[PDB]
Amino acid sequence: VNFKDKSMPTAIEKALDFIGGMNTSASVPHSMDESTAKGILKYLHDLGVPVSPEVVVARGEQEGWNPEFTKKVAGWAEKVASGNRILIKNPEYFSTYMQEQLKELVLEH
Repeated sequence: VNFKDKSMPTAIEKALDFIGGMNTSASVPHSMDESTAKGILKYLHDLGVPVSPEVVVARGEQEGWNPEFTKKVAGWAEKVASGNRILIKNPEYFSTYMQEQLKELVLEH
């Protein structure tokens, strides 16, 4: 009994949560959240959902991200939407839990 009729699991917006992170104070020096973000982003692309760089900048302005980070992500989304591929600096950091989390929200959608 949730009472809320139906509702909708915000899968895509929870992906933004991973992109924004739990520490939004970062710009030039990003650690794992550069390549892991790419991993998640390319997973969406693999599912057939190529994100537009616009939605990154737009949501970045809304949630208050750092421009340098947003522009980098926009460059990734650029290539992602264009159908290109990017290099991951640390492939081990793409953990299964994050993937199956998004996957589960899309599944129940």
